[PDB]
This record gives sequence, structure tokens and C-alpha cells, in this order.
Amino acid sequence: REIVHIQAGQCGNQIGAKFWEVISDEHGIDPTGSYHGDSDLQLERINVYYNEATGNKYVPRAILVDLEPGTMDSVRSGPFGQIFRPDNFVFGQSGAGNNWAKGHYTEGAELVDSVLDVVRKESESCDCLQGFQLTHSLGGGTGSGMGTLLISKIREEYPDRIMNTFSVMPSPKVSDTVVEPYNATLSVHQLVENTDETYCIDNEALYDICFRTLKLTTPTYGDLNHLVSATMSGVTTCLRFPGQLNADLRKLAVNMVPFPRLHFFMPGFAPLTSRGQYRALTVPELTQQMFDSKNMMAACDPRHGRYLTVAAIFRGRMSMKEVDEQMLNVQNKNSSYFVEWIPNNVKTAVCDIPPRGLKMSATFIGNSTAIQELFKRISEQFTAMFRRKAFLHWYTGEGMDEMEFTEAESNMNDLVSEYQQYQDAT
Amino acid sequence: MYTFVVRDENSSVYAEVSRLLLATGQWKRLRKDNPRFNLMLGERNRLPFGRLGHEPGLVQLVNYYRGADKLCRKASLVKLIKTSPELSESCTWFPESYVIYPDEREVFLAAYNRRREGREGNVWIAKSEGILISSEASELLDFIDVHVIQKYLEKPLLLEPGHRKFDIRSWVLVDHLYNIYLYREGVLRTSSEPYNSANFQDKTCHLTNHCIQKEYSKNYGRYEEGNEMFFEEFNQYLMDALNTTLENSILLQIKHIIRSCLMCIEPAISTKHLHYQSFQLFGFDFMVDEELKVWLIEVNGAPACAQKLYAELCQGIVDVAISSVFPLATSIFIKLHH
Amino acid sequence: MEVIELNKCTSGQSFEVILKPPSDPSLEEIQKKLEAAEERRKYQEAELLKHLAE
Amino acid sequence: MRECISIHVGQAGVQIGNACWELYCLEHGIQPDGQMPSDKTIGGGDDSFNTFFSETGAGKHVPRAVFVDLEPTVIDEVRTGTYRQLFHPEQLITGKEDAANNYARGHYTIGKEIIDLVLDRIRKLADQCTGLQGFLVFHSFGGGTGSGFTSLLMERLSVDYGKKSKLEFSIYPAPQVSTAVVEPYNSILTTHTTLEHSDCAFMVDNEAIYDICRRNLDIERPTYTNLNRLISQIVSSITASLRFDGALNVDLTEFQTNLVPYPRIHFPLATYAPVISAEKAYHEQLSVAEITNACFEPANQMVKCDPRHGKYMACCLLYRGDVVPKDVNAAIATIKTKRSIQFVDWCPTGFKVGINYQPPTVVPGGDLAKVQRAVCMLSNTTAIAEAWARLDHKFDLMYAKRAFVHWYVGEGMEEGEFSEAREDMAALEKDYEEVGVD
Ligand SMILES: Nc1nc2c(ncn2[C@@H]2O[C@H](COP(=O)(O)OP(=O)(O)OP(=O)(O)O)[C@@H](O)[C@H]2O)c(=O)[nH]1
Ligand SMILES: Nc1ncnc2c1ncn2[C@@H]1O[C@H](COP(=O)(O)OP(=O)(O)CP(=O)(O)O)[C@@H](O)[C@H]1O
Ligand SMILES: Nc1nc2c(ncn2[C@@H]2O[C@H](COP(=O)(O)OP(=O)(O)O)[C@@H](O)[C@H]2O)c(=O)[nH]1
Ligand SMILES: CCCCc1ccc2[nH]c(NC(=O)OC)nc2c1
Ligand SMILES: [Ca+2]
Ligand SMILES: [Mg+2]
Ligand SMILES: [Mg+2]
Ligand SMILES: [Mg+2]
Repeated sequence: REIVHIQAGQCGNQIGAKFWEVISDEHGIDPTGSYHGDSDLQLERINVYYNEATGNKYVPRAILVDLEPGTMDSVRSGPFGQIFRPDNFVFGQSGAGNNWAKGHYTEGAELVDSVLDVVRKESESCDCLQGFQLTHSLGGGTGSGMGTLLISKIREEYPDRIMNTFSVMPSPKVSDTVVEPYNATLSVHQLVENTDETYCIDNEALYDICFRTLKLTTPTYGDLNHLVSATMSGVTTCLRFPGQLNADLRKLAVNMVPFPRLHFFMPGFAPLTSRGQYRALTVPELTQQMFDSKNMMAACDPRHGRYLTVAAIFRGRMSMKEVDEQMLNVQNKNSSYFVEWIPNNVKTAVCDIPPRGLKMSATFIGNSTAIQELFKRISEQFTAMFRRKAFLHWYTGEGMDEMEFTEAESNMNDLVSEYQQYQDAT
Repeated sequence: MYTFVVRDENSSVYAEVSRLLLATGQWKRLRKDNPRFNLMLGERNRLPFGRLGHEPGLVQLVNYYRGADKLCRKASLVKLIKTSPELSESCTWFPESYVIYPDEREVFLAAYNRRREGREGNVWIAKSEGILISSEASELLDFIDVHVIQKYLEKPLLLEPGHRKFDIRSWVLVDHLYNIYLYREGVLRTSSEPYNSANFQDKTCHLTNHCIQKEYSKNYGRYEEGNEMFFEEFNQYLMDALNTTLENSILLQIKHIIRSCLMCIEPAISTKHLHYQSFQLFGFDFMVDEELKVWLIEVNGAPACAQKLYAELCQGIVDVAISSVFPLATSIFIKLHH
Repeated sequence: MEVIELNKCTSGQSFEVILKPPSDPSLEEIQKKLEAAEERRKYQEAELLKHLAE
Repeated sequence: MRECISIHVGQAGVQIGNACWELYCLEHGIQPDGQMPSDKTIGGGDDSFNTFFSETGAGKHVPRAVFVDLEPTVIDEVRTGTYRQLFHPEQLITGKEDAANNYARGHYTIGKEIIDLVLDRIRKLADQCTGLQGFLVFHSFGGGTGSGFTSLLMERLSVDYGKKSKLEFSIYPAPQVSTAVVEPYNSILTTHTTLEHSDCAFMVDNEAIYDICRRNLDIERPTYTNLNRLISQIVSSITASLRFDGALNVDLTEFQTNLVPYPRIHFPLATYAPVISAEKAYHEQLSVAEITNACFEPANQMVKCDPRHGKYMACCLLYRGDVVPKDVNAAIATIKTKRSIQFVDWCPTGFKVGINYQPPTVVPGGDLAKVQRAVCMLSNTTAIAEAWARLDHKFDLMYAKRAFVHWYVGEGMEEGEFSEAREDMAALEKDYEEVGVD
């Protein structure tokens, strides 16, 4: 049943907030916390993400974490800001300075037990907790360094629960500081070890989509988060509405993850829409677009690797016979990019209720070995600075040693070799 | 755009069929064990028929009929003929044959001696390259120690000039609808050595296999290129020499035999209402005797074509067997009707 | 083709037609293996928890 | 009279369980509340339907059935559906959190904590039995509970009820109606550990049922409801001899002696005819010969395979409706002349026939039309080994890379159980090949 949600840092809290906006509208919950919808299908799985509270209002099972109060005060001021449980706002005062070491070892360590007390209070009210989801970026300090510290501590206290992350990957096209490859590389090893699923949301891809495809000349973070909230809605449609499958987080992970470390997914969405069209997509169009590189939120070419597993979730009123034929069409048409040793590795679900503003949509979840391109990219940016020990003083000043960077870089290259082993297999 | 797999690399025929399919631009070749194929050109041995037709959304076709080996191996062909009422024990066009293991051995020798005390020829052949002919029963029964023993045809039709022996190979395609298609161009595999009724263990005169003649025989390629005479020359000979045609004297019998062999096993092998579908190309071998009577020798399940006819036959396998199932963007076959 | 052993009642009949004649582990072993798997599972978790302690 | 206990395990077992008990009620005139006006022996009975129903002093007819799932959603729809009253609350057992399509989780981790509870709710039904025959066990191959917990249950039932018979109805996995990918693992694992504990198992490939639903019922995309109502028709025709007056397959032991001479080869093929759409405006009713002939068409089998390329060890025809022996024998004679029916040498070539005069009951508002006569053929043919060949091949492809194996090792299974299970299946495939090909 219950999922506990955590959002850490600026990026984590900004996309986390938009996620709760979007799905709160899908379940008919208003900023009050009052259900004001029309179909009881909106309420049948409301408990996955919401607690029922005083006055029979619905309160997100959400914990909001930052090392500075800025972004969280602006969440409390945001549209749905009053919907969150005030006790679940856990913030420090000093910030993390885009510094993984401050988030993971010094400032964050000061705050982390406080966050786990809230997690514990939310789990204890859970009839049968499926697991956790985290929104965060890997490029800064709090979401990256404290987020992964949190994930380690959660794994210590709940080692038999699923941990899934929506992890924003840094890119020089959308870049706050030069030390993002450092923070991302340190974080990716934490994720390899302590996560069951990670959605690699590449800020490169989000930018390119807004620019090349939504024709947005100068995309903002709001442009980028619109894509992310639409994709998170689609990825979790499975769990929030009654459909064909009844799969919890564990069962979804079981059928997507053939090898424990290869759990980094490329998400995609169709149709791609900017903040502000009336011609619905045909089922052949949904299907073609969701497999198109340009609809992928992880800036990797799927034709440069092989799909280990794919899931897809179609939303709206449509012909599942036509879905079946189109899904089977795009596989049997391109069976060269699916591994041959996982039979029937493309799975599809339909949900009748479409997202706000579309009559038809499709969410793509690919476990492709092409994701190695993302990790190679971060690794090249990492070593370009690291071979001159550039900007390291920010980290050694918090107690870290160069050796910990050498290990993180080397773990990342191992992960890349693993993906390459299966891209050439049978 | 259709997909296919190639699981028999050493088939002359489907090697060419694979290359014709690609050149249409609407066929893509996958690797051996990819199961998302439309068409399988399968191995000759242990082909996995049980795995076909279980891929959702894929029409699947294979170039072999499961069960057709009963027609296409020596011992099972004899058992199929003698025990199937459609091809009686009284079957006018199959040589009297016997299944002997290293069973009908005692049944056979009753046939020997009624002919032997009946003042008739008693030359027999043993078959299963390990092939021996003689009028001694002791001879081959000795030598066998499964094999088949059948009456040698002591008066074959002999072409002149040469006084030479021959056999006819006919190519037959059975499509997924069990239409029986006889390829219009047959071939006649001749011996270049003349024929001699006394020295049976001079077998390069008595066995017309293309292999024997090429480097075990003295006068190969003498009379015709390849020891291969096509149908137009053989027809002219029968007109010039015997005052008849290939159609009347021989082909009528050949068509009757092909249709009766294939119509007999149809209920056992047909894929009409199966979840996958088969076609298959057969090679039928006939002996013609001096009375212009045709005899079936053996059926080949994986045959090679004659070099001049590959282009035309393989193009006809694509048209009638493959694109009949998977359509794209006068005929060289005679349809044998049932 | 001989019809054999015909039996009739008010709800139906049965018979045979012939066309041709012819030519464990203990309770303790189970609970042993259910407890071996549980200690393999408790060992792998202790390895993780020690790893998390380093 | 001897009683039979039905055990439904996992989602697939539970939902098929419901489809059958619904049908059983419609056939025996039992109402949703559990009352049967035609039963004049109130509060008890030696009757044939009492092999499946107990009676309460209040005249209520109660299935000898236990439902078990490791997660509550599906059994909660039993608890609240049309047949709430039918079932004793103690017969519906749910866990908290399911096996996640993981055999190991269903067998070892979650199964160990609930096995004793299930065995105790089974023992309470067995204690109301004057002479218990044994068990009918419904489950999927592909599910974590259906595979993992079932095999553990089967092991314990053999120690606790050693001389009782156990029959399975097993749903074999079809990609068309499954979102899992590790189902080949679960199927091989549950088959290996259940083989020596099952006397007779009726496999149903969801692929075959799906296509029957599409071709013959004109359902464009069958649901589980479509699949299960058709499945329960087949199961009902298979168990009718346990619940009605007659002389064929009258106890569980007879299933084995009539259908399983060699005990490892205990997987009879079911073929069912006719399946006719209830929305077919004009239907010409099929004769005895047409429906019996249809028992030899692969398109009507529960597992798509080709019996012409195998050998039979037994064959049973179960007719419901307007059928008499003379028309059966006339159909059989014409069918042997036109079909490839080859028995093994050590078995007679012949057919055990059972006729029940009551035609098939259909669920009101289902997809199946009423028909004047139907037949279910049970034949033990080696051709069903094709389904083991398919599954084993899928297992080999994944296991060569150890794909997904870590999920099982992490629940306490050892890697070597995978290869021990796979080699049992290799033995099984060769047993079939010995028996069935020359
Ligand atoms: N025919 C039929 N098959 C079903 C049904 N429900 C599930 N299945 C099939 O069974 C397999 C999935 O196993 P389930 O029975 O759902 O799983 P389970 O036994 O509940 O085990 P877990 O949910 O993993 O704990 C898939 O092949 C499904 O297609 C059903 O109602 N009818
Ligand atoms: N009963 C018989 N009487 C006379 N000649 C016979 C005969 N049986 C066989 N032959 C001769 O023996 C030759 C080879 O016989 P057989 O057909 O057994 O070989 P084979 O299997 O290699 C032909 P293929 O390459 O078409 O399969 C034939 O070409 C024919 O000349
Ligand atoms: N997509 C997206 N990326 C963001 C957002 N905010 C920050 N980022 C990225 O996150 C990284 C900086 O992390 P940030 O969340 O600001 O640091 P933190 O608050 O210390 O965790 C950089 O890669 C930024 O490009 C956002 O709202 N959306
Ligand atoms: C049959 C198609 C299956 C679709 C599918 C598959 C795997 C998933 N994993 C998650 N995880 C998540 O939503 O975390 C909050 N959702 C999923 C949805
Ligand atoms: Ca009674
Ligand atoms: Mg920032
Ligand atoms: Mg030969
Ligand atoms: Mg289940």
C-alpha cells in the first residue's frame, strides 16, 4: 500500500512540489486537502500517497528536507503549499554550498536524524509500507550529499523496503556550478549500492526537449520541471489507479532489474507538451514517439545500446488491441535493440484516466545499456578537473580525502564496464 | 518489413533464397536464435517445431513439414508404402522392397526363391557409399551386418548413344495450403559409362549419383555437360528415338506418383489449422524402365538443385511459398490437383 | 471395435471402447531447508548491516 | 461417499476458484446464500455433490474450499462478492504483502510464516470429512505465491496426508496476458519441487484460452473474467464425475489409474468443444461427431501442441448433454480412419467414455452460448512435452546470464536449486521423448 515520499534540496523540493500538484489534481484533492472530485476511482488508491487526516482531509505522505529554508518557505507559499503536514518540514539554516561533503558528512549529518524521526513517524502509521521515493538532484549539495546520506540511513533502518529515486543529473547546458560532476559522481556510487530504481532525469535532455522540440527559446527551471512532473505522474500511474496489473514497488522492480547494480532507467513521455494543442495522438503516434530518442529524458541514444527491459503505461480511452499491435510492431520491427536472452522483456499497461489536458498519453521506462553514455559523460567531466585536483579544496576542507574521489571515479567506470558487458552479450 | 532466420548454413537452395529475400528490400535477416521471426529456414536435424507459433502478433512460417521424414528416409518410406491403404502392398510403381536390420528378413527370402525356382531374375540392391548389388542373398545379408533391400531394375531404359543408365530428379514444392507444385524443369542424372548386366561390382556403371560420375568414372561429361540432361533434350530424344513425348511416356506417371505420395501423408503433416505453418521442397528420384514405366526410388527432404535452375526455382520458392504468406509491394510450377 | 463395461444410471452412462490391444521428504527435512534459507537470509543482512557500519 | 477439498492459491488460483464455485452452484441448484431447495436431506447427506459441499444444520451448502493469497486484494473480492455467504470466513486466508513474482519469496521468506496457519485451516475442513479423498489445488505457474507457496503446501500435504491424492489445475504462463518476465524461473522451480507430490495435473496455457476467446467468442482482448469462465467450464467438465452419479472417474485415485500409467508423465491434455459465442445470432447445433472430431483439432486444446507427433498413453471423453453411446462409437470409428492417433505399444488403443445427460450450464450473461451437447477430452499424450520444451528454453536463455537470479538468492534460495530444478526438467523432457518417439 503506502509509499513514503522524500524531497531533498532545491531541485528535489521544486520537482517534488510540482509532483504533488499534478497528482493531487489527478485524485481531485485541492490545496485545502479536500476531495472535490467526481469519480471514486480517484479515491480507491488514494492511500498509497496520502494519509486520511482530521476532518477526512488527505495529507501527502511527504517529507520536505533542506539545509537552507529558502526553497521550503517558497513551497509553503506555493500553490499546494498548505497541503503538506507542517511537522514534515525539516530544514537547517546554513545551506550546503553545492558541496557534497557538507550534505553527506558535516552540515547534513547534523540534520539527518531529525529527518529520520519524521520518516519513522510516517512509516509507523503505514498498514504495509511498500517503500520510499526520493526526489533530488545529484549536482548540488543537499539533494545529492544529504539525500544519499538519508538513503543510506533509511536502508539501515528498513533494509527490506524498496528505495526508488527520481534523480536529476547535472549538465553544463543547465549548470549552477563547476563542481557538479564531483557531486554527481560521488552520488552515483551511493545510488548504485542503495537504490532499487533510479529514474535518470538528465537536465541536458530536458533542456534540449524544451528548446529543439517545444520551441522554447530560453527554457526556465519551470519548463524543465513540467516535463519531470508529467513523467513522474506517468511512472506512478500504475500505483495510484486501479488497472490491469496490481504491482507494488517490489514487483515492478523485480520485472525491470535483471542485475542489482543496473537499475538506472531512461524515462520518456508522449506527447511532449509545453506549459501552454487539441489534436489527440493516434495509438501509432503515442508508440512511435515514446520510443523516439527525442522523447527520452536521459540524453542517451537508445540505438547505441540494448534494452534489457522496457515498461510502458498508456493513459486514456483507447484500443488495447491497437496498443498490443503497435507495441508488438515497434519490437518485432526493431528487435535488434532488445536483448535476446530476456524473453518478452517489453511490458505494457493501460489506465483509463488520462492526465490533465491530454486525452491520450504514454510513459516510457527503459532499462537500456545506453545509459552508460550518461555515466561516461559525467565521468569525463569529473576527470577533466580531478587530474588537476581542481576545486578539491572545497571538499578536503570538510574532511574528505582525495582517495574517496579516486574510489568514486573508479566505481563509476566499473558501472560503465558492466553496462558494456551486456551490450555485447549473446 | 518481414524478418527471417537462417539455421542451416549449408543449404544451397535457401542460401540463394535468403539472398533473394534481402534484395527485395522488404526482408531483414536476424541472428540464428532470435525468436521474433516471420520465417525460419531451419536445420535439417532436430528442428524445434514445438517452439514455433507461440510469439504473439507474429505469423510464423518454416521451410520444413514436421513428420515429412517418414517419406524421406529409406526404411520409413517402405513401411509407409506397404502399410498405408492408399499405397497398397500392391503398389504398381514402387520396387518390391524389404526392411532388414543388422523385421521382414524371413518374409523376404520367401520372395527370393519363388522367383528363383520360378526362373526369373533375382538381382537385388541394398540401401540405407555403403551400397551393394548382387543376386546372392547371402552376399548383402552378410554385408548388412538398418538397411533396405529392394529389387534391382534389371532392364532399365538406356539412352543411345551410350547404352547408359539414368535417373530423373523432380523438384516439388508443397506450400502452407498443401498445394503440390511440380517444378516444370526436371533433370536427368546419367551415367557416362555404358551399362553391363554381368559385372554388378563394377558399380560406376550401375549407380547414377552425380558424385560417383564426376571423379570415379572414366567418360564423365562425354555426352552432356554435368552428366545432366535437361527436359528439352530428353524430350527430343524420346520423340526422335521412341516416337513419343516426355509428357505422355513418363511425366503422367511422375505426377501420379508425387500426388499419391504427398496426398497419403497429408493428414499426418498438414499445418492447415495449426498455430504455425510449413512449406517444404522435395526431390523425387525416378527410374524409368525399358517399357517406359516409371518407378519411385527415394524422396529427398533437403535437396540441392541443378546449377542452371537455382535462379528460377528459388525465385519460385519465394513467390509461391513465402510471399503467398508475406505479401510485398506464367508460373514455373505445375499444380498437381487433389 | 468392442464396447465394454457399460454402466447406466439416470444421470448418464459410461463405457470403454477398445480398438486394439497392446503390443518423499520428512517434516524435519522440510523444516531444515526452510530454516537453512532463513539463516542464509539473516547472514546476508548482517553483511549489509556491518557494511553500513563501516 | 468421499470428500474432496479444493485449495486455491495466489491471484490466478483464487479467481479461477471463484469462477468454478459459481458454476458448481449453478449446476447443483445452490443459491448464492448457500441454500439448495432440491436437497431434502437437510443438515447432511451421502450424496455425490457432498464431495464438494458440506451442509449446516441451517440447510446451508458450503464449499470444501480454502482460499489463500499472500496479499488481500483478490480474496477481499470473494469476501464482498455475490458469494459472500457461501464461504466460512476461516476459509479465506490473506497475508499482508505478496511474493512479488518471486518463487523464493513465496516458498521460503513469506511462505514459512503462513504455512502452519493454512495447514490448520485445511485440517479443520479435513476433520468434517468421514473419508477424505484428497485435494484439488488451483494456482498459476508464474506467480510468486502460485508457484512458491503452492510447492511448499504440496510438500506439507504429502507428510500430513500421506495416502491422499492431490490433483492440480495449473495456469501455464503466456506473455500475451502477463506483465512479468521471471515466470519461466517460477514455473521450472514449482514444477521440480511439486512433481513427486502431484498425482495428476491439468495444465492450462493462457495462450490457448486467450486465442479460443478471440477466435470462437469474438472477444477482441480477453480479460481474466473471459479466460476464467471458459477455464471453469473445462474444470467443471473434468470434476463433474466427482459430483454426479456415474461410474467413470468417480474418485481421485481413478484419475491417476485412468490417465497416468507412468507417474512422472502426469500431465493430461484437455481439449474442449464446442465454444460458441452467446452473441452469435444464429447457431446450428453441432452433432456428436462434429464435437468429438473437434477434440483432435489443436485449436481447441488447453495447450497448443500437435498430438499427431506424439503417442497417447490414455484417452477419456467426457460428454455433457444429449449423447448416447452408439453415436459416440460411430464418431470414433470415422475419426480413427481420418486421424493420426498412435498409442504407445504397452497400452490399449481405446477410449474411456463418460456421459452426463445434463447439458453444460452457462453463467447468465457470460460469453458462452448454451449447447445441446459438449465434450471434454482428457488425453495423456507426449505432445504436451512441447510446452516443457518452450518453457525450459526461455529458462535457459535467462539463466545463462543469471538474469534476475539475485532476487531469488536474496530471499534465501541457493543458486544450485535453479540447476537442480532445470535438470529435473531435462529428465522429464527425455522421459516424454523415450515414451513417445521412435
Ligand atoms: N487464467 C488466468 N490467469 C491469471 C489470472 N490471474 C493471474 N493470472 C496469470 O498468473 C500469472 C501471474 O501470477 P499470479 O497468480 O497473478 O501471482 P500470485 O500467485 O498472486 O503471486 P504474487 O502476486 O507474486 O504474490 C500470470 O501468467 C498471469 O497472467 C486469472 O485470473 N486467470
Ligand atoms: N531398385 C533399383 N533398381 C535399379 N537401380 C537402382 C535401384 N535403386 C537405386 N538404384 C540406383 O542407385 C542410385 C542411388 O540410389 P539411392 O536413391 O539410394 O541413392 P541416393 O539417396 O543418394 C539418391 P539422392 O541424392 O537423390 O538422395 C540411383 O541413382 C539409381 O541409379
Ligand atoms: N531539472 C531541474 N534541475 C534543477 C532545479 N533546481 C536545480 N537544478 C539542478 O540541480 C543542481 C543544483 O542542485 P540544487 O538542488 O540547486 O542543490 P541543493 O539544494 O544543495 O540540493 C544543478 O545541476 C541544477 O541545474 C530544478 O528546479 N529543476
Ligand atoms: C506493466 C507496465 C509496468 C509499468 C511500471 C514498471 C516499473 C515501475 N516502477 C515504478 N516505480 C515508481 O513509480 O516509483 C514511485 N513504476 C513502474 C511502472
Ligand atoms: Ca443433504
Ligand atoms: Mg540551487
Ligand atoms: Mg538420399
Ligand atoms: Mg498475487
